[PDB]
Amino acid sequence: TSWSDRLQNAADMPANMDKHALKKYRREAYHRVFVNRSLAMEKIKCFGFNMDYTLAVYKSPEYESLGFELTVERLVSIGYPQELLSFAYDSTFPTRGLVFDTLYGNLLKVDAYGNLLVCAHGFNFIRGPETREQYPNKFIQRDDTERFYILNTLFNLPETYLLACLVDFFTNCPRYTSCETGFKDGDLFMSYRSMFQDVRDAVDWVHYKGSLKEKTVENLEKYVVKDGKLPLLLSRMKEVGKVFLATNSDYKYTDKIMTYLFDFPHGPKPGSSHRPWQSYFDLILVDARKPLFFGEGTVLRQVDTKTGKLKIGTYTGPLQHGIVYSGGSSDTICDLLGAKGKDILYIGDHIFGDILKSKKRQGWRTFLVIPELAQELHVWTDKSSLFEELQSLDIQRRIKKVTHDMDMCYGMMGSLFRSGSRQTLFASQVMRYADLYAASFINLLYYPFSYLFRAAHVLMPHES
Amino acid sequence: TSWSDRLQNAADMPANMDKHALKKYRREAYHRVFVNRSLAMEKIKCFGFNMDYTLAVYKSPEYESLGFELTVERLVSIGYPQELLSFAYDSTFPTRGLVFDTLYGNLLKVDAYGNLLVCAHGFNFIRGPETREQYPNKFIQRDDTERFYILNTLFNLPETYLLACLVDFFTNCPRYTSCETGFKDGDLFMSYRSMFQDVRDAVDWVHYKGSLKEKTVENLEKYVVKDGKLPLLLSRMKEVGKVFLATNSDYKYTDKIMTYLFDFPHGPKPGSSHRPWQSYFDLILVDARKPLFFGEGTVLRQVDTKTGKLKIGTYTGPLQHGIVYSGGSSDTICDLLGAKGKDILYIGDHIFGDILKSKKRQGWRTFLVIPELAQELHVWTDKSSLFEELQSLDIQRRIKKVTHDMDMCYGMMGSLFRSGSRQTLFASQVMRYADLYAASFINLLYYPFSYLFRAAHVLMPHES
Ligand SMILES: Nc1ncnc2c1ncn2[C@H]1C[C@H](O)[C@@H](COP(=O)(O)OP(=O)(O)OP(=O)(O)O)O1
Ligand SMILES: Nc1ncnc2c1ncn2[C@H]1C[C@H](O)[C@@H](COP(=O)(O)OP(=O)(O)OP(=O)(O)O)O1
Ligand SMILES: Nc1nc2c(ncn2[C@H]2C[C@H](O)[C@@H](COP(=O)(O)O)O2)c(=O)[nH]1
Ligand SMILES: Nc1nc2c(ncn2[C@H]2C[C@H](O)[C@@H](COP(=O)(O)O)O2)c(=O)[nH]1
Ligand SMILES: [Mg+2]
Ligand SMILES: [Mg+2]
Repeated sequence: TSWSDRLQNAADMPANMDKHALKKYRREAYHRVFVNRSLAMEKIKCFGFNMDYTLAVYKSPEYESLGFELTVERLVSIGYPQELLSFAYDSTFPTRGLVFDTLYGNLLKVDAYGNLLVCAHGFNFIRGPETREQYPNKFIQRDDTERFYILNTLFNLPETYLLACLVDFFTNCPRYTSCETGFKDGDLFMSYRSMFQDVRDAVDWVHYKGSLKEKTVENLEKYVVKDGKLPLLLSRMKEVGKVFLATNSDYKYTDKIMTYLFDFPHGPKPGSSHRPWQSYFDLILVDARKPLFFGEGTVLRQVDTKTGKLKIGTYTGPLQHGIVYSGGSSDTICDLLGAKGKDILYIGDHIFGDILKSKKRQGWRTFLVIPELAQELHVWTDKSSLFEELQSLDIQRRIKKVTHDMDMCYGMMGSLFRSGSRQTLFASQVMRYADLYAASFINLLYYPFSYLFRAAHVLMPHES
Repeated sequence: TSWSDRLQNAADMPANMDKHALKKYRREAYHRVFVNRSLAMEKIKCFGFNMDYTLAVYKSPEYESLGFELTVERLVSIGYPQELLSFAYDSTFPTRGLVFDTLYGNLLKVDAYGNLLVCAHGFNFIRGPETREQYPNKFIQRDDTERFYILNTLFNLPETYLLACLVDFFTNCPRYTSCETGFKDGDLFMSYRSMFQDVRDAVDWVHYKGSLKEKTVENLEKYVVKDGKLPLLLSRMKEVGKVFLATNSDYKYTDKIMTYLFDFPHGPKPGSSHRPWQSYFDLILVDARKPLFFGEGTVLRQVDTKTGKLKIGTYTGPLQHGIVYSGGSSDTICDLLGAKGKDILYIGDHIFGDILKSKKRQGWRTFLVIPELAQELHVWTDKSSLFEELQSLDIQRRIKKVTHDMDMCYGMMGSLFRSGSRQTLFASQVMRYADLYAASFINLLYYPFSYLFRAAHVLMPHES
């Protein structure tokens, strides 16, 4: 049962808001908010939200699998072979945060220094001495952005698997010859770089001009987690501060999804009149273009919410009731809400585009949603004896074995957070940039108005 | 008594190499090697060294003070006012790692997120509410390299102080009007940006075309720490692996300094024949141009060691005995010594240019020398009751007060590593990029051939 089954199981539960019951619920790791740096919640004046995979968590593996099908169909329609149509999305293969190496066609799991934790070519896991042929220092240059692509988001799960499927398919299909950097089909050379670009192009097309949005919206219950407790949290937040939405999505899609997310026969709590999703927000901003949004951004536009089209021209007016913005920058939000960065708590799922960039560019407080944490915690817990076993030994053939059995419990590409005793890049970046994090933003409901999340002070080795 | 007095006090001590005496010596914090990430010393095949402030540690405050005088003299000679001649270097003012803000003329001490720990305008320490005028979020954008300059190295101590002196001088001199971004002298506007550039230009000139090198070399005992134990360490290292020198300096200067560093009436140990500094190294490389050296570098050249001039053309030959190289890249060292990055331990003092760049670009193992650690440890120790006091309270007017008295013990710009319970950027970068660090590279002498430096494994908050 997937991480989104855990999420929907907690979603079906009404909030018991008794102060005693709240403190007890957040005992459980799954309902907890984790703290990388202290944050006094009473200093927070604006709560900002992302929509996709934050407010609207798409069900797994159904959504990934829809994405994978439409990308495949798109590749087959631009000329890829019909055999692609036999692929079927497999949730047990990809882990998030993998690096595609476009030179050699390998998916890599790396730590924060670019050290190789896992290397797969197709579905062939390259170990020890064999990786040293292509990675003589067992290390990649992360600044080489033209060669290495980091697959950060849950939207990238379908392509993570599809890249391995393609490399597996071309390797084992006798119509093609394998070379170091790609495949020969007679007088045609298909490099892993141009293959990767085709997949990326196809994924982009499916979101932009394909039928992914259409398919999702015509079966929202199949694809999107809905939670009665969402309006309750938002309404509570609106009593102590301001609430905003900043999404990379367009207004028409945002309105279909948000509408559905609020579609209960009540408002914040049972018995109360239902109210439009828009009333829960002081500022709604679509077509954000994060991370560019946290730099110069783009021109501020105003949505005509009646036609779903943009009005012509740059919006020069004040924040008015019922106005929906498009584009702009993070300075728009600050100026319009009278916030400085440390007043803002921004709640997002995109480690780079939401969390890293708002923290480093603007000094916003950050809350990272990690949907898979629901499952990762259940595995971390019922395999703690294995990690604790791995911990003891470090004072060797045994270390390699335990490490592998540990990781396998998570899937073929192992845990999101570590490979044995080595932390991944993703884990590193969570700790550095996410002040808070949790399986779901909803976990904030279980903490009182002005709670002080504490992390311990950090000492250097000479200071200890 | 300065950090370089501590260093020269340990330098005057002969090595007692009895295995028992070595383990006892490295008990003491000052003779210890500190560990950020585990490193098995038996896996290290090449030890690489930087020269300036690594092998050749310049005496404090005499060297900074020579640097400050010649920079001042240079500014006065290009047209700055004669009053500059009354400045006198003051070691109690600058701390290393400060950020000059060229827009407002402030020296800032920041954490890794760009949060302001300390702000000084001239010698006026701007506190609390007053900094919020110019830094409304009490935060700087570190990616704004055109505005913010990080003063990383001990070479930058003179200009750190000189920048504050100039801002103090122009503020209080009635011939000038102070504006937000600089000084008005009638029809002349001198911005803090162009003033900063003049200082930087002057410092560059003093190293490149001025008399700093000449002055240093004609009084080496006054300016440079010499240690009988240096040839002993190098010779021990040469028995288990290869040794290299990579310096940004030119050959003529490197030869004067290195010669002096080896000038003892013995070789590695008393009684042994003295041998030239060059025999201690498998590869000598000058005019390195770090950090560009850790990317594409420059053309590999060969020094004519007889004339101290470069031979004309690119060196295409093998590593031969007695050859001295100039320029090249870090790949030169690897190819010529048959190393991969994790085989190399590079020992440097430049957090960015030596340590951060070799780690992230090449995956070298790193050892950061921090000369001031000698003093910082003595203050950390005999003021541990103050920090421990500061630690307790965190469950407020008191916190501000303790923090200030704590920092004052270090100097006006406080500790290199923290301001109260907040770590600086420099501390952050040491922990992230320096696998090992110590007050001096010599501390390695106190650890056996194949020692395993251990750091504890890191857990995420959900993993604990
Ligand atoms: N998770 C990510 N997804 C996409 N791009 C990223 C991610 N993290 C960093 N980048 C960008 C930032 C840099 O422009 C580029 C080069 O990597 P690098 O210089 O190693 O980044 P970095 O500065 O964040 O490293 P570090 O984690 O040590 O601070 O990749
Ligand atoms: N100590 C330093 N001295 C000089 N330049 C530096 C130093 N540290 C980082 N830089 C450079 C690297 C970047 O090009 C530039 C912009 O800063 P920023 O993007 O915040 O760097 P960073 O990626 O190292 O941040 P972080 O420490 O969070 O990883 O400054
Ligand atoms: N074009 C394109 N759109 C993407 C890609 N990945 C996700 N999206 C779209 C899906 C959503 O409409 C939007 C999500 O952004 P946000 O999480 O800010 O609400 O981004 C991609 O790889 N290419
Ligand atoms: N031009 C110039 N040279 C500098 C500056 N700071 C230090 N140097 C020179 C002094 C030494 O000759 C050389 C030191 O580099 P290394 O520590 O790699 O051996 O750099 C500077 O700011 N400008
Ligand atoms: Mg999102
Ligand atoms: Mg140096």
